[PDB]
Amino acid sequence: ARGPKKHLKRLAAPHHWLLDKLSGCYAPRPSAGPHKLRESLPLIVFLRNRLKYALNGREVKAILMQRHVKVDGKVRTDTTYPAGFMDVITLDATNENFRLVYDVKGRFAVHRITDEEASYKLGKVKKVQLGKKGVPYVVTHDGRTIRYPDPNIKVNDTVKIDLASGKITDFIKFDAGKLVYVTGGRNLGRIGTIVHKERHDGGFDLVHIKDSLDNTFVTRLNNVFVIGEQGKPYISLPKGKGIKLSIAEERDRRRAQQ
Amino acid sequence: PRAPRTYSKTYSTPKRPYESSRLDAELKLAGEFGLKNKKEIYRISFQLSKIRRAARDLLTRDEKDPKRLFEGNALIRRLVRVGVLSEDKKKLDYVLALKVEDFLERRLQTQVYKLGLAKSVHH
Amino acid sequence: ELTVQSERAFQKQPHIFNNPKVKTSKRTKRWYKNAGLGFKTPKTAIEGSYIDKKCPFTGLVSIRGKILTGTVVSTKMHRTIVIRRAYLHYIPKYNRYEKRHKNVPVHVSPAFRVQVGDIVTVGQCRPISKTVRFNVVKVSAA
Amino acid sequence: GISRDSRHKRSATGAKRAQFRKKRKFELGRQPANTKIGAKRIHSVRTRGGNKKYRALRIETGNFSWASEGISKKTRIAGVVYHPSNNELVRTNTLTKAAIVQIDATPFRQWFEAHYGQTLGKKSKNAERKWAARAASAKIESSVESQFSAGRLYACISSRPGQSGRCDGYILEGEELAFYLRRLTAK
RNA sequence: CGCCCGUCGCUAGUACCGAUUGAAUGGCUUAGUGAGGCCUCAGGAUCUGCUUAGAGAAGGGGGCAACUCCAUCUCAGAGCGGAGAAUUUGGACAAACUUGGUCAUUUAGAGGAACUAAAAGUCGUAACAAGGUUUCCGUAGGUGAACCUGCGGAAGGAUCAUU
RNA sequence: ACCCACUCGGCACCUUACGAGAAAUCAAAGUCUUUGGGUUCUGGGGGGAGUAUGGUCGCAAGGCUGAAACUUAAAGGAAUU
RNA sequence: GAUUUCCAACGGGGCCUUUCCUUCUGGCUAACCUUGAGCUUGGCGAACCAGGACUUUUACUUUGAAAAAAUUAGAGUGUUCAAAGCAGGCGUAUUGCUCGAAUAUAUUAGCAUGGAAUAAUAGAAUAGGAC
RNA sequence: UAUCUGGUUGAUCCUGCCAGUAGUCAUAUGCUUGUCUCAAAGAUUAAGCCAUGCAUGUCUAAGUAUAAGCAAUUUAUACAGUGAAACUGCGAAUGGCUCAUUAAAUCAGUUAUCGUUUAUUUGAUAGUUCCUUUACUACAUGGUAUAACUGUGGUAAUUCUAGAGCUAAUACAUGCUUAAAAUCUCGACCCUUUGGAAGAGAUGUAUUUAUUAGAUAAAAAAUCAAUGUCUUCGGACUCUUUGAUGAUUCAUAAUAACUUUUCGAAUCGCAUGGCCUUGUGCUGGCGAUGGUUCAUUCAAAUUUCUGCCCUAUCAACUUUCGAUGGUAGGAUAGUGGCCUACCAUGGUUUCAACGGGUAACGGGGAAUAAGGGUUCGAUUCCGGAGAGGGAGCCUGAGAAACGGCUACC
Repeated sequence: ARGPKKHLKRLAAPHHWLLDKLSGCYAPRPSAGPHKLRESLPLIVFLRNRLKYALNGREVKAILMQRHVKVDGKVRTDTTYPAGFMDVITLDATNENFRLVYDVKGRFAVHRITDEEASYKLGKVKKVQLGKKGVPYVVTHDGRTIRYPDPNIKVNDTVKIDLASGKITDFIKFDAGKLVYVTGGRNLGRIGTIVHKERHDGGFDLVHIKDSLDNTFVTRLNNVFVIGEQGKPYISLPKGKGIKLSIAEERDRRRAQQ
Repeated sequence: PRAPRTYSKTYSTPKRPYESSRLDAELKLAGEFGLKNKKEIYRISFQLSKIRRAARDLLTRDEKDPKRLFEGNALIRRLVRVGVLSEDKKKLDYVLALKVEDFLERRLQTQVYKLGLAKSVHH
Repeated sequence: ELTVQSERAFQKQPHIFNNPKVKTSKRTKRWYKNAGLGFKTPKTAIEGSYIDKKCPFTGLVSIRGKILTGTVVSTKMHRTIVIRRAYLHYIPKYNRYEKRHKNVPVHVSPAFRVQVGDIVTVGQCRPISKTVRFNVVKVSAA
Repeated sequence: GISRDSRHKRSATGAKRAQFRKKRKFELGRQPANTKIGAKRIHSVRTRGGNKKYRALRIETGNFSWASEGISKKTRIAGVVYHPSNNELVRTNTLTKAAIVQIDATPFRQWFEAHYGQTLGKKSKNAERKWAARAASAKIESSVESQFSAGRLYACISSRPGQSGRCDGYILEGEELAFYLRRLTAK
């Protein structure tokens, strides 16, 4: 109303944030940045409620301002930085990086990655053409633009950002047999392969992907993410690689383990 | 303003609170189990009716449907862990026949009496 | 009507100009654009003499959006037709449908010939006037 | 001030729509520019989100282009001859978009003389060879050649003086020239 | 020795009409008057920069008698500009005031004519039996009152039966 | 013009109840708790009241639409002694 | 021996029964005369697409995408019980490990997919009907 | 947890209503009122009026520090630490409160912007700016005023201000400064004119235009502008470059010019190294701030289809002065009768238009039921309106802003 808002109550916060219901009255409103605030994960909540290296906002602010965090290269200092999906976040020394990837339950996981995993990253392009003075560029899902890309790169592909020079190391063509992380929707965190995508001339393209254990389910093209080839993923998958294991037998498994 | 808390009534007033046979039943139960004013009797009846209706709805569903199956196993496991459900007989049908007797049995005072630590319900 | 150039101004396709020093056939070049979504431009639109900047086939108006059918009930009002939409409203209480109608005015290109009774299909377009917001892209004459 | 709302506008069915909200800032409207012919004076107008608009008024000179041949030069506005909207703008002698207006055509004539070597119906070997190479194109249609011989031409304005702040136009030629000549001669 | 009606007398309450050019509240706009901000037509106080330009003459460099070259406290005058307020010719937004018109809700009002409430009022007995003139429905009159009468119809009649 | 047999369309009549209905009774008032053939209108306790008002037609008496305030716990239908 | 040779019920797919059960311009040709002795180059453009010739509309139904939380049902959990809440649990505790924070509901309207069972629309009849 | 009962009657069976019964994030009241956790709380009538207090200010290593402040330098004689006040840049358009107005309006489900703007964070993104461009020129970084402060005060009074003296900017206002090649123009010159050149100007953005492109179903043969590539000019020439959407006058590029000329760093804090030569000569990071555009995000703005209570004791409504469309123009940041001049007479409606009331913000939801269903929803979540009624406007990217002003009650 009569200007952009600068607050967000702790009821309309995304459920994937996995925050305490009451915990006061307010919730951390993400600042403008790479990813949308609805599918974001601010450093405040990530380091206060999901990983547990701090207690409150003052402590986490002190931990970001001490040049300890190295989010996607630059150190960064904003507590409400919108860290989304497929983004590496370096944590000073001793090599803990924990690249943010959705779990099978729809929320975010804390799966730890290695130094090379943090050095490289994969981003899905969404819009490509030439700009001023006819320089082609690709806009990834993160938001970064890379000038002078490979001519073979097309819409709905995935490129490999080296994060050191700002260029594309490699690209994945969007075709059959491509691993999909399913970014968004009811199938959040699922892993599947591309077999057949509908033309959908009007719009809102969808593809009936297939999970490894013969689970066929269709997701919109706007909610896909090519993470690698078949049987050879280009990312470090967390435990439970989009299995979507059923409720009764996963309860049976947890009681068997316990 | 934070999110409001959730509260629900733990008892249910009967549709006919003014009659003889029901009153006799409750009064006998309270006298022979050593209870206060029968608010907890109404509460026990309320929870028993709730779980009995849930069991009836579960039995309505067809067999081998996981929807029915896993809720049935969960309810049976919880009820037998509480102890009002007999260990030998658990087939999602004896729950529809269980009464308030076992629920009042599982109270601390009755357990102490039947273990032999107070010699009286009131004690 | 028959004569395209009847108003005070000289209506023509913007940024379209024919060299006065050349001879090539048709003189003025007629710019045309494909509507899309499996819609075929009529042969009359290719060789027509009108301008009708609001026509998607020979104008800047896009047919992006949804496509809905209707029956024309009024053609007196100029350059436009009013279509009647027949739809059934369902009341969950009575488990029976309700007969309802809606009249949405649409814009028709001069190439298409529309009478009172034939069926038309109109797609969404940018606001052309206060009420009209759809353009005729296909007509089935009865 | 002037608002562009639809709440004050009557509904399609004809019912008087009762007011719902007061006039808003993002939907305001300004007065017409009414760019006359006089001393050059433009006042900047602040617009939503910056992008100051050039509210022109009493323009002196403007740019005009020769689409048939393709040359654009700065000429002087002389006067409006006829406005397809209505005649009071011409009577006031004020400049608006899509208004037929006389131009000096003097630098156009100079360009023609220095580029083609031939007059539009009233030494350097490089110039002679350039004209010889550029021959077979010096022919000019009757209306434009007569207008050039008489002086002032007829030009139609494409830019918006109120928004752009400057006057840009193109010389009439061909069918539009004939039509507008008929309209102005039928007096 | 039942049941029950109508007029009138006493008491309260409710609703209607009701002269009062009815009165107040809100919504809409006929017209007139019309503040203020805004965009433009002018306006020029005031500030201020540049270019010459006269300017009494210190001092210096020169002559070295006068006189010449240079800026210095200062003021006639001439242009080249920039910001520029008070006021203000025109256009639109037009708050608000006066006068009415229309719509919605309210309540005062002498008096008039109704309804209702009642253990104990006066007159008649109209209906429930063939209620003692068989009832009931339309229509038009008369009578304090129920009611009566003329015309038409019905039995919900007191008649399922006249070869 | 009569008599015998058949049929269609009507006024109707008699014994019974496969059934309906609270009963009086009904071959339709049946095929409605084994609840649905299509369809129009009217009514939600009795008074106030078919009244007032707002409209409309009529020369007139009146005709059509049509309340509210307030009051009561019985007003009613069929059969039995 | 939970499994194959399975005898029966159940919904599905293709083909023949006059039933095109939309089809033409190219890449490779599929079911392949490609012949290699039965892996040997081309049996027929969908077995894979680029495309273009046309798509009567539907009403309905099945499935699916998208459908912010709390709230509704409800999984797990000794907040001493419970209302609750979303924790906690286990240790070699000088070093630490770690399961979770589910799963469903979303009428109506909009979008895509199989059906022509039921209910309408139009075709070819003083033929400008179709090939 | 799909259930009842008392009452017209001497008595029976029906219609029928009254009452009893239970629940109510539905209230108010009376009688009492030991304890743990928890919690609504001037909504119902007055969106009636308010005394007095508070609720928006802000400094890092990194904009301006001669306070006549505080101290210390021993690293400094131009300045260094802290630091009042003030200038400057942002924020005050967030949040909180209420539901007055509002019945295709808001709003919900569901779409479009190929019809628009966008500070903010994130990622990229200016070799051209001296234009009688030999003097007209500080680029070793140039111009000016002012705040605080010091003195004069006026007023009874307010976040009241005028004269005198100064002084700084990330304050205003000016301004040049780095290799080339390619390609366009003028054109000397040589004219042997197959014809070729010295030379000069032009050559980044932002704006205004106009044009050429911006392609992209298969296959052949005689000739022309001057032979074009190179030769027996018989003539070989095949190669030919083009991104995206279903869709474009799309993005983008080149020409002819235009701009009261937009930008292209006259800014700030730390650390201290190399080239020669001993010149404060030349090269050297971490950053911060600022900046021209594009993308993303924050969003805002309209907008596609459907869905909202009771009334016909509301049957026609709108159409002078805008109504239904077009033509052309103005304003908006954008499409649009949003306004203007002309033309046509049109647009909705018994499928409930239009008018009236709502003791009606809507939705997510709450109470209550076998199933169906009924009522409520101001209220802890989202969206919408308001700061007493209007109306106007500056600043500001974002306000018709009211704890911002002006005008009337």
